[PDB]
Amino acid sequence: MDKFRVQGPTRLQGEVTISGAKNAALPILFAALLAEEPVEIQNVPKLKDIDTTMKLLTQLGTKVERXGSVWIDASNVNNFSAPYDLVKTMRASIWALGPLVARFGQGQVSLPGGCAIGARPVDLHIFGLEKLGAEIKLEEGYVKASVNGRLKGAHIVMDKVSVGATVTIMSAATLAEGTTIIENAAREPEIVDTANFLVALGAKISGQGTDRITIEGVERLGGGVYRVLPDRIETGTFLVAAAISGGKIVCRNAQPDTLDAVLAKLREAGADIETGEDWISLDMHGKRPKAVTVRTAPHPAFPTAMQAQFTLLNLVAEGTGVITETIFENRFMHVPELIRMGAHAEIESNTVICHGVEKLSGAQVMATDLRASASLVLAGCIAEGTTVVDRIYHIDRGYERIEDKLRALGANIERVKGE
Amino acid sequence: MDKFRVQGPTRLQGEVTISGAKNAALPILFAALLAEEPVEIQNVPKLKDIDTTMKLLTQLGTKVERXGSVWIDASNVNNFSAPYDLVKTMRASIWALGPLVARFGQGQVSLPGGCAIGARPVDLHIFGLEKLGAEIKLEEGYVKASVNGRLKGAHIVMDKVSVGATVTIMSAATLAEGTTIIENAAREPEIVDTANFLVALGAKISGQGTDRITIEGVERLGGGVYRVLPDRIETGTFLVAAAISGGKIVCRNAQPDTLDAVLAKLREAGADIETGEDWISLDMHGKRPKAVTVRTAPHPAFPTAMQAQFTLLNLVAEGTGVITETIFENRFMHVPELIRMGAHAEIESNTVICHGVEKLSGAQVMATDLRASASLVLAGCIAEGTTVVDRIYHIDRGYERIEDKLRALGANIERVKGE
Amino acid sequence: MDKFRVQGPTRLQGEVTISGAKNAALPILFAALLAEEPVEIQNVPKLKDIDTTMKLLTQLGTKVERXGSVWIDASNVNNFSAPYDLVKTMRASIWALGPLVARFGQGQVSLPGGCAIGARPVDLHIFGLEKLGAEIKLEEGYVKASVNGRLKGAHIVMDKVSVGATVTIMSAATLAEGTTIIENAAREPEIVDTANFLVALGAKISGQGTDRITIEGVERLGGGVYRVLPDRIETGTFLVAAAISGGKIVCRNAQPDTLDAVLAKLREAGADIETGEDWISLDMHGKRPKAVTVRTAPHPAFPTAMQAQFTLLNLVAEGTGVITETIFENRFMHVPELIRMGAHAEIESNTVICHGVEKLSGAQVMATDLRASASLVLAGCIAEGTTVVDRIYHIDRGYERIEDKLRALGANIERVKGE
Amino acid sequence: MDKFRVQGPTRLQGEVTISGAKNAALPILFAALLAEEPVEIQNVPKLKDIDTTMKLLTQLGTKVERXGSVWIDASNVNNFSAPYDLVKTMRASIWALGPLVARFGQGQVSLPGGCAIGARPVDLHIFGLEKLGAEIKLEEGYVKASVNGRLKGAHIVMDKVSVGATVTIMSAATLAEGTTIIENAAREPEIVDTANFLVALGAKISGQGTDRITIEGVERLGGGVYRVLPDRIETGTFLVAAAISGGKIVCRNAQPDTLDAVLAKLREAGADIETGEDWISLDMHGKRPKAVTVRTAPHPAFPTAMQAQFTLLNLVAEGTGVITETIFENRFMHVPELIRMGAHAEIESNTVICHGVEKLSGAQVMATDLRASASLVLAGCIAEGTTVVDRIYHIDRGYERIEDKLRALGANIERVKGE
Ligand SMILES: CC(=O)N[C@H]1[C@@H](OP(=O)(O)OP(=O)(O)OC[C@H]2O[C@@H](n3ccc(=O)[nH]c3=O)[C@H](O)[C@@H]2O)O[C@H](CO)[C@@H](O)[C@@H]1O[C@@](C)(OP(=O)(O)O)C(=O)O
Ligand SMILES: CC(=O)N[C@H]1[C@@H](OP(=O)(O)OP(=O)(O)OC[C@H]2O[C@@H](n3ccc(=O)[nH]c3=O)[C@H](O)[C@@H]2O)O[C@H](CO)[C@@H](O)[C@@H]1O[C@@](C)(OP(=O)(O)O)C(=O)O
Ligand SMILES: CC(=O)N[C@H]1[C@@H](OP(=O)(O)OP(=O)(O)OC[C@H]2O[C@@H](n3ccc(=O)[nH]c3=O)[C@H](O)[C@@H]2O)O[C@H](CO)[C@@H](O)[C@@H]1O[C@@](C)(OP(=O)(O)O)C(=O)O
Ligand SMILES: CC(=O)N[C@H]1[C@@H](OP(=O)(O)OP(=O)(O)OC[C@H]2O[C@@H](n3ccc(=O)[nH]c3=O)[C@H](O)[C@@H]2O)O[C@H](CO)[C@@H](O)[C@@H]1O[C@@](C)(OP(=O)(O)O)C(=O)O
Repeated sequence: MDKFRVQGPTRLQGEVTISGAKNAALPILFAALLAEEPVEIQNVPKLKDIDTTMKLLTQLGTKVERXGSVWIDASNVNNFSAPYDLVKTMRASIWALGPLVARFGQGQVSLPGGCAIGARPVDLHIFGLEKLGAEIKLEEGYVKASVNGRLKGAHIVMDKVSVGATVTIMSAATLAEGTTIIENAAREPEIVDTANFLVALGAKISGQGTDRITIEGVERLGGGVYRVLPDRIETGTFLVAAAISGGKIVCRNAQPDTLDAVLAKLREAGADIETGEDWISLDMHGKRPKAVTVRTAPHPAFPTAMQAQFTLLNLVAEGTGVITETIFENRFMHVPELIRMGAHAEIESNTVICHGVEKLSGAQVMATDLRASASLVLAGCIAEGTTVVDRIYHIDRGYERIEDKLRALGANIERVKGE
Repeated sequence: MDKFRVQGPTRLQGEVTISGAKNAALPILFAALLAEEPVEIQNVPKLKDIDTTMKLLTQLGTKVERXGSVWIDASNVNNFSAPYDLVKTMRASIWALGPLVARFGQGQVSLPGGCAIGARPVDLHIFGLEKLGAEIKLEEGYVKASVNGRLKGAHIVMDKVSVGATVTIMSAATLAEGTTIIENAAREPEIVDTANFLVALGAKISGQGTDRITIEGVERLGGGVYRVLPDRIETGTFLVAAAISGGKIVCRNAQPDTLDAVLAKLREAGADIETGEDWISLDMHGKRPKAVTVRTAPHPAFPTAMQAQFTLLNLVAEGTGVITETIFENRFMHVPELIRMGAHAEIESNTVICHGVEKLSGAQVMATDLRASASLVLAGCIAEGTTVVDRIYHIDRGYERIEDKLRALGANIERVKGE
Repeated sequence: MDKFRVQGPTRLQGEVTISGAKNAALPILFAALLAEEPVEIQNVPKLKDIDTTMKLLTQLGTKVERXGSVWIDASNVNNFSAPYDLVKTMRASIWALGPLVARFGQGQVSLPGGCAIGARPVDLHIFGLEKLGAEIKLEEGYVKASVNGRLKGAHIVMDKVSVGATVTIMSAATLAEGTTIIENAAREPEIVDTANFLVALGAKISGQGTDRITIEGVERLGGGVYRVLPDRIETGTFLVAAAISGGKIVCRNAQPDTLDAVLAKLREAGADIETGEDWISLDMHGKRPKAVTVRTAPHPAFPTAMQAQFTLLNLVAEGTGVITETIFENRFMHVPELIRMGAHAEIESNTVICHGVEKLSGAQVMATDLRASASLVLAGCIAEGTTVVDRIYHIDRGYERIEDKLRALGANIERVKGE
Repeated sequence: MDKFRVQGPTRLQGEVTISGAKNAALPILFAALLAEEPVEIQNVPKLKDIDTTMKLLTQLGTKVERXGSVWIDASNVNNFSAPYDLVKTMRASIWALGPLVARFGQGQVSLPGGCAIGARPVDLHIFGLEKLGAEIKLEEGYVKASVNGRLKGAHIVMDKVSVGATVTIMSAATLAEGTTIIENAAREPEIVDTANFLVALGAKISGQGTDRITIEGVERLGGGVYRVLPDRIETGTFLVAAAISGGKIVCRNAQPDTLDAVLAKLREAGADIETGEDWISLDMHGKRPKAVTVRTAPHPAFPTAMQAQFTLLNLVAEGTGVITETIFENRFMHVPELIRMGAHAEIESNTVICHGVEKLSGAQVMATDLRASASLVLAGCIAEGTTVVDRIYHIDRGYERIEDKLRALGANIERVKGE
């Protein structure tokens, strides 16, 4: 069981180059199941989830190869089932159902169980496919979908904003007969990126980025080359790294317009931020951050994927900061761990009352999820002494070589064998 | 204390002509404070709040008068205060602060206290004006704002979706120096309508209806003629009137695209719905409605202003319906009253578990707010016997002659004076 | 519409004599319906609710007259109904159902609608009576109960702690055939007081004050004399009065053991508290209070009836105080009003985040409920300037001559007419 | 990674003998640290947590051994620290802090991190010890407590009901100087059992089982023999096993008075229940259960440790059942798993809306916690087909030979080796 041994305090500063967005690469890779011709997806980060996705695609009869890019050849797809033992390691595989049924008239994915940060039901995904004409049946833990011929475009109103469901529906609609309209669609940058990828394959889509997406089905999708956009969460994570350590940092290969909420909040915390066409710089000028108030919500509001990181910022900030999480029912698992490091906070329903302290104390903590693990690692960087973050495998799911990037910023970190 | 005596059951059917939107007319009337030339706002409903708004405007030195239209002449505004005894009757008067400060460099509105359905703080309004350069201070219960010279355009990220705050900021920005960008802006139809009104006066706005509104300030705004859009909540209310009484109805002067969520939910309840360019028809074919699940959220999702009405629908529907309110913390006040009429339901935090029953029994109930009062009146229409809805004054705030429109649909309703 | 005009700031200090408990007198007065012989209830406060109760009792055919005591002669009862017009002004009228059905085999009370602080359903009351053998129906807004012969003792497990329901069931069981056991009964001091009153009339009860109350029915109850215990909420209100004004006070005719939670919290806020057999003294030594964290819950925990008052204390305390209300869904109505006076707070679900300030500014505020009104009046006493609390009629419901008592403590207060 | 392979459907019926209470054995075992003479604790279940507790005790310099009983000789404790690697596997080890500091004037336990069902802070434990005079510092992830001489008795008001904190304080107080009074103490049967155990060692305690526990310290505690009471949760689990499979069962070595709430709810579901001095029988008469409504709360109300099991009951019951969890913020982890087996439900905040179905379908599910694992195993027993419950190690933490006991009731179950 790998772990990270971090020695602090160390001011994090310097430069870092942002990798491709994990949450854009994943939906785009599954969307590739729709491509009949050759496809090359560029700037794909090297993450555990990308490996799992490739393993799943390959089992479906896809030809997959990667490096900076991931080359996909769907053409000859002969299997249409996502095994239980595979989706249990990555629920994002639910995104295979849509393309499979839309292109091959059938598909079955193991119904994902609960996740650490929430139950994360997938009802809207199913509701959407059903509205497009698919017939779904649940048996042996497998959501089995089928349709006689092509799906039919439909006017679908989402009764809850879902990034995942928007992707599933939008993807399946590209090969549908007629026009589909998604009301109250998710506006996340990844949705826009997935949309443009589909359009590159020949799909006809408009409205991506707004709460109404219109898709006009076509007979088939070809192939092509598409470069994934920068990972805004990785970017926000490193900007926070500097903000909490009094450092200064410049993120290269960034996309500023995808972080208005985060940048605004960082400025409220006292950061000196400047942006360029493809870079963001943050300088704390050696100052301790000012406590801020946050409320997660669908894009363009403050993203829930940044909440754990900002919880940390508040826990070492000047004043009382309050964070309210409205997307996932169980995303405060990092709090009890940071408290072990000396933080002071109380959880009341879905909001954490933070009472910032001068300095944290190194201690043995346990990563519970992707963003929490990154938060605990950053905590170790600025804490006084040695911190051991157990279960860092979580971090390998969404951060490409974070160990190296952090070290290059002045961190004293070492990955060490488990047990 | 006026009351409504309703005798049922009576199947509501026929036609109704929708009046101008209450929530478009209000923000537009206050926006008129920016106009230097004469203004004519058409299709303005005759509601108690419109009277109060006119009173307030006149009290600021505006020349106001009305019929179907409301004619405004704010060329010589010579007062900049919205008195307590006035805003205590209509919290929407907070919308005067923005235009006053943007055009005259000053303004003071009584800080509104709590409302029945929620505390409804106005912090985002103030936060927005402050970001535009205004200096605000609260003294003696009055929110006093000032700015030397014009306001300056700014990039403002709304850490909460607010219809009111979006209106305040967007309105004040039209006369600001530079460009303003509102991130995570409210996308309600009224916002779009208010934006187009401002544009008609000469303002430069784009993005209305999306989560990013861009305003480029100008030196001054002129005058003109603008027709308010159809009231989608009145429309939804009457469509529900038919859906719960097994009737059929056609709403004239309607705007279908503003009700996707509502129409989708009505179909789920079993309604046969047809739409035209400016009309909507619903036929229940004498059927009892099927219970539905609702989750209120910012537009284009299911509107909280229709929640009470749908609570009623579920309470007389076949099955167990669940309604989750996410906009206002206390908007279930109608529930205890309907229970007096024989309804069955339990309130768990912010959601009501409904157990539909065949029929309701007439009884004495009390209106607690605008939408609840309309719900109780509809309940009386389909309940068995005589229902008395006390304090219907609430209904006069947002429904233009609902008594007449309902009667024309077959309702047995009478307005009883003094208690 | 009476109002209170308060001039501040003024230290509140001196002495006050606590009146009889409003919430002990009420259930005991209704319990008297069980008495076949004369009954004298001593130390009954002069409150609006006591008048309404006497009005209701008299209209049931009871002979009632009062001063310090309330003399009851329920030997004859010619009416077994509590009218809408009457219960709509006091939901506590529901307590008449139990005794009426237990002694006369029948009874009906108008089903109370919603209340300001919560829906306050009365299901457990009905559930309890039904378990004792009563048959209950809801027709035309009235809950009609009946039983052929006596009620039969039963083992009732309350699946929720309810003061009201415990009183209803315990009272009705005294005339039941057999033994009744109430599991998870409310342990409030008033329950104990009501129990001892019944025992004085000849009833056989044990366990009052614990979560298991055992009642052994008897054929009939006689009469007697019983003195109501001190009102712990009035006591807590005056102790808070001193704590927030840096003053000192001694409450006479108090019962310390009924306020462990409150006294503990006041000490946490920095109060110097001393207690005697029947008195409590609190001295702030001119100190500003320290913010505290509160979580309302059934007795002996912190009482929800003290919550509004402690919200005030936190709002003028040094630090960030957090209050969580778990008894009533909407009991933060005082918050928006105090904010008008300069307080700083945010409401997140069922908890208020308070940010204490040095001084409050006088302003026009509106009482929304009993405890809130008292809170707004105390606010006016310590605020800078003139405060006008509209609708103080609310305060007359549960505070006997609060004006006089506050004045005797140094308050500058006066009641004025004119809505 | 051990798993359970279950073949269904199978009616569970017959008899089972209840083991000693896990949650009474644990606090009593730690309480033994106070004993200067050898102690024999009888009827101790063979659970993983008992092993861990013995490991910890031994590691403190205690002589421990077991079979049906666990023999303890803590006469020579020479070590006072609970290590991270140990408490991370069982947070209940926090109960070592109290006795250690009360008897040896010092003690340090690793601050437990978050748990699956909730953050489970331990603040009240620390607050209590501090009130008794201990000085508590937090360093390196270790809560370190110390006191010069003996602790002093104090009047402690628990501003929240906590089983664990009540045990910690009550245990430490036995060796304190003076009298301690715990206000708003937990009333759980285990508290009563732990109290009587301490009294057996010579401690002076009264009030256990009520809101107020009074402890009068003594110089030292001796030794003795104490038999742990029956495990009410195990009992409830098997009663539910019968109730959901139409079977009949008799639990031997049971203690009925500890399950009033559960038995009442089972009757509401339609069970025919009879009780004896030390046994409980439940017969469903082949009847499918009726949906019920539950709201967890402190004893004697419906226990949260039975919530998962009752969620299952509702999911296969006739009707819509609603369960509201008020003790732990994340105890619905079994829901998503049961949904994989065909169950239908929605989670809204802290309550689950259940829509019972005829029969469940076997599938691969994952145990997430102790009670959830038992629920998934019972689900497998009544589901159609083969169910595989992964991670059943969870079940070994609180159920002694559940495999054997279930088999003896007609279950087709088998523990297949890792993987
Ligand atoms: C793969 C991917 O796109 N993941 C990201 C994606 O995930 P997801 O698609 O599940 O989001 P959704 O918008 O659909 O869910 C939002 C809310 O909607 C509910 N929901 C979702 C679908 C549905 O059918 N029904 C439903 O009720 C959720 O249970 C939740 O309460 O959107 C989230 C919100 O912006 C990110 O927070 C997440 O990232 C994380 C946690 O990734 P993870 O899944 O890998 O763990 C992250 O990296 O931070
Ligand atoms: C005047 C008018 O336009 N009113 C409509 C308008 O009202 P409002 O501007 O207050 O909505 P907001 O979007 O700003 O509020 C939404 C949420 O944001 C909070 N909020 C709002 C402003 C702020 O500074 N801070 C803040 O925390 C609210 O307290 C709430 O929790 O938008 C609501 C949502 O779509 C309608 O539900 C409402 O209609 C009602 C209730 O009208 P009412 O105000 O007249 O009573 C209705 O007719 O149903
Ligand atoms: C008359 C009297 O004894 N009133 C006091 C009494 O009132 P009540 O009996 O209604 O309390 P309950 O214990 O029954 O209510 C507690 C919780 O239980 C719910 N509840 C109650 C009864 C029931 O059948 N079902 C049910 O679901 C409530 O709706 C609430 O969510 O107990 C409350 C809690 O300690 C006091 O807060 C209240 O006092 C106030 C507000 O008086 P009020 O009734 O006059 O307005 C107060 O003076 O502060
Ligand atoms: C070891 C043991 O006695 N465990 C049982 C024991 O556990 P615990 O001591 O933690 O209960 P508490 O009463 O103290 O906690 C109740 C509530 O109080 C909070 N709490 C607790 C202590 C504190 O200092 N502060 C605080 O805020 C909790 O975080 C929770 O929100 O009481 C619970 C309630 O009756 C059982 O539900 C639990 O059983 C479970 C989950 O066992 P577990 O601890 O092994 O996981 C079970 O079902 O077996």
